[PDB]
Amino acid sequence: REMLYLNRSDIEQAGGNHSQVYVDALTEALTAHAHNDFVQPLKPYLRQDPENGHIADRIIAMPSHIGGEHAISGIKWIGSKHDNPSKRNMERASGVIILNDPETNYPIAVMEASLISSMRTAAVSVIAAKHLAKKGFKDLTIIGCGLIGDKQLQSMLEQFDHIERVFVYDQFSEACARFVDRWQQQRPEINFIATENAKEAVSNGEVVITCTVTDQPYIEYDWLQKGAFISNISIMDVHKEVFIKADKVVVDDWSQCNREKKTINQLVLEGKFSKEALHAELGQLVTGDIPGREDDDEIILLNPMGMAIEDISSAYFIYQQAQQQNIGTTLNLY
Amino acid sequence: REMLYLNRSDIEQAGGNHSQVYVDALTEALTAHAHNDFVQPLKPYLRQDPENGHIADRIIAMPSHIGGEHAISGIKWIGSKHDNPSKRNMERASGVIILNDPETNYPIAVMEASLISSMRTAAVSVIAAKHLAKKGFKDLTIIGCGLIGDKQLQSMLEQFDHIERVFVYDQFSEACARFVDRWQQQRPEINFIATENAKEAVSNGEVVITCTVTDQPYIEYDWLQKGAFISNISIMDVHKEVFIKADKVVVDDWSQCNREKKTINQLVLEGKFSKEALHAELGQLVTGDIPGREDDDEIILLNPMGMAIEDISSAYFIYQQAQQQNIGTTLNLY
Ligand SMILES: NC(=O)c1ccc[n+]([C@@H]2O[C@H](COP(=O)([O-])OP(=O)(O)OC[C@H]3O[C@@H](n4cnc5c(N)ncnc54)[C@H](O)[C@@H]3O)[C@@H](O)[C@H]2O)c1
Ligand SMILES: NC(=O)c1ccc[n+]([C@@H]2O[C@H](COP(=O)([O-])OP(=O)(O)OC[C@H]3O[C@@H](n4cnc5c(N)ncnc54)[C@H](O)[C@@H]3O)[C@@H](O)[C@H]2O)c1
Repeated sequence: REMLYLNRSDIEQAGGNHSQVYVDALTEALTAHAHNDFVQPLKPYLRQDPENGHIADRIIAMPSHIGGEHAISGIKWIGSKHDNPSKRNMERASGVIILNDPETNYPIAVMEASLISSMRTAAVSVIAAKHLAKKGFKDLTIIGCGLIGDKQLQSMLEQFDHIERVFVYDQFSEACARFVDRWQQQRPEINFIATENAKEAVSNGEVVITCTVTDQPYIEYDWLQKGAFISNISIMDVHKEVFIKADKVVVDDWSQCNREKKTINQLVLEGKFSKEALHAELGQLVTGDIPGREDDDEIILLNPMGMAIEDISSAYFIYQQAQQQNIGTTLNLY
Repeated sequence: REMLYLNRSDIEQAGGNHSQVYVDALTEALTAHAHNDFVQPLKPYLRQDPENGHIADRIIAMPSHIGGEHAISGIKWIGSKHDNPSKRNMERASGVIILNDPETNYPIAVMEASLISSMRTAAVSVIAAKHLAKKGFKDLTIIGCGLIGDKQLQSMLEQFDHIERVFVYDQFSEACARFVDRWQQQRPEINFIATENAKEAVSNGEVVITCTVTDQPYIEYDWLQKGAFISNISIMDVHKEVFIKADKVVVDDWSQCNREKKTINQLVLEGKFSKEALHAELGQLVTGDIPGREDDDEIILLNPMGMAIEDISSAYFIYQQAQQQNIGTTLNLY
């Protein structure tokens, strides 16, 4: 019995370094989600300090099974220390994805997780923007210049050739400076603007993507242009009023969002939100059960907690491409 | 950044093939358990058929962190298909353990899981028997001749040189036959008896270990000799009356046992059991907070759901031994 090991370099070589593989994988997984052909138990958070602990110091286990023609199971096991970049010069998040053959349940692949996690999260923004952003939008905003922001930006630019300007803000000015400098050279024909505050960045974006590590909301509803689509990838950035005031609120998975201690659950627990109030789950937009944007004045909020089936589908596509190209290291289980 | 990969062969070479490493690792982990120096979120079960599914068709995620001098985090991700041995000639269970450095949360080891899982489960029986079995017990019973039974038997014989006879039963006669034949040659001075039914095996054991895959209890209280210690490793074998009638009931972890849909929770939900009724958690016996066996007429039941800290502590000890011996395959994460 063997397993394929794919490090981040191997993942890049097998196509994991381009958005399209993730967009393809997620369109499939989200269709399976809409058709309920998956299983996704709740994610446990392992924290060393469940009391007295930074919200981004954790390891999350994210198991899932996707059914269908090419059923697959697996887990993403993804750790985080808020401190890693500033104190250790290391990426915040790290970890592994294990894929399992659903016939036998045996593990068949062990793969590095963080590039795939970041790219599938960027693909979530792409697919949602296809349904929820103004068609042909020109102005993109990125808040937070870490690995998630970098990939969000890369993928949007790969997937939307009409983007003209990119407003970028980070609380840490130097991170923003270097981020825009790097990108300005990567893409000379797009105009990147390092902004002075978040309000300037948010106010000027037709699509706004949050990519920070914060536990306190700063994005106000009146910052948002009519017609804006906000992909709230880092979840906590957005004031509650935005959930209430947006014309349409979309999540990836309601049961995961309407979960004890979370923003949506809190509005629900008060009498300020419900499932009736929710516009769609993302998969329902992909499959066409529910329409997306219907006019260009609508302000639309996506609040995606992240779903294990996204990681597992992404990793499975990449595993397959790697096997096709004989990329990776064959390990024996026994 | 690197991780050590240890396949089952590497684990054996690093000492993982002898009970003592597991006994040492678990004595440590169970002391940390008694002192509450750990974190162990509830295990999710991923099942393809949560409705219409065999109870042993699943993959379980088992994360934990152990504190102390050599704090460690990790996860056991362990799959099962009941069908694997009979239909595919494959071991029922399989999987991987990932170890994580708690300073950065980065993964540092990827290890095969099933030998370690089976051995740490055998160590649970050893440690409990040290506290709960009649001193110098001569007659051991094993029900179920798969990998768990094999390791339970190996470890008991390694750890208790006074065992004279071993009664063995399996529902599948041929499995029992070959099991005792193999062992009789491995240990010519011990007497192995293949029994005709479970009652004969259970009735004749001073320590009884359950190692089957069943969802229906068959072990009756009146089968048990006064003085017996039952290590109910496969959980479902034991009739409810035994929980009620045993002089002392011990679990590994109450919060895990007193969990919705489980035997103990059910007796609790009725008014037939409580935490007051429970004799000890295993760690409390190890640390001496609560006495073990106090006389030789007591009938004692251990009901251990299995704890992630056992796997993680075991894997960590083995990882360390392997590094000391330069065993295993160095992988690059990136
Ligand atoms: N929704 C999802 O499925 C999903 C998936 C993966 C990651 N995430 C989230 O993405 C976020 C970004 O992760 P990352 O790995 O890039 O982190 P990172 O540490 O690499 O970068 C975070 C960046 O945000 C900046 N920042 C922090 N607080 C800020 C604030 N209040 N305003 C402006 N800038 C701020 C930091 O200076 C840093 O440059 C994390 O919160 C992570 O949990 C969400
Ligand atoms: N408590 C714990 O922490 C823990 C840890 C690991 C495994 N387990 C449990 O150990 C059990 C044994 O696992 P395994 O990997 O050896 O399985 P396996 O399939 O290798 O073997 C099970 C054996 O039991 C026999 N059997 C099945 N039903 C029986 C019955 N009703 N009476 C008598 N014999 C019967 C089978 O013929 C087979 O030989 C599993 O139920 C597993 O969930 C418990």
